[PDB]
Amino acid sequence: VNQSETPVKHIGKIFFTLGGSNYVCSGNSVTAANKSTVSTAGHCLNEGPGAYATNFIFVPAYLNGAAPYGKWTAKALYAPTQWASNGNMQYDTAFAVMNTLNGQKLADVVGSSGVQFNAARGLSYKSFGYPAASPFNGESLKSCSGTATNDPYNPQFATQGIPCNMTGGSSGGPWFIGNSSSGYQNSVNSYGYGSNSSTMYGPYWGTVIQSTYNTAAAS
Repeated sequence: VNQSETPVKHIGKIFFTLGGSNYVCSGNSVTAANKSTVSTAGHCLNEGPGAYATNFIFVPAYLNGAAPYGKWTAKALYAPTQWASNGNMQYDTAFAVMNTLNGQKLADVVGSSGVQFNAARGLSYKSFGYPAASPFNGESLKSCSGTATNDPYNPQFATQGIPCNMTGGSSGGPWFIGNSSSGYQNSVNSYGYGSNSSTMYGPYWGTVIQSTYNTAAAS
């Protein structure tokens, strides 16, 4: 089901510069030893393949321009080799590590979601994001939910899809196992077929993405 959502402390909108151009995405504060880690799509912080983003801003609980917990700047960005070197959609997930803001670590201010890797295929999910393309305008949190199924057409990426109306800008937004934003994150919004596709696909969170998380979370 597609719905409007009140802001969630740990879920945020991303504003970034990549390859010299300005874009938006969505992301999520995830549990990590550094208390500074944000999950998103690889394509939200790296050309895939190519350079990393030159500026990356995370705004937790963004609503209509408001930044109730401030604007957070990335100090480092981590994507798997398969993304950064090959642009492989199978591995379209990455993790940003944020600078402190006013002497505070992100997770201490907004909390964080637990993560899961190497889980079952075909789980049920609720996905969140800040869709920014018609009929949406990027200003507010939205969600989709459903049971994950395989990509019937391009199954070569091991991705999974759920019914969803979220558009460009929702990329990188978290997939939570179950029906709540309080759950474990286990994928991100990655792609759809066309600008207003009725299915959202997210990559399988396996060992490669886990390894990227592990390095980011300590950094």
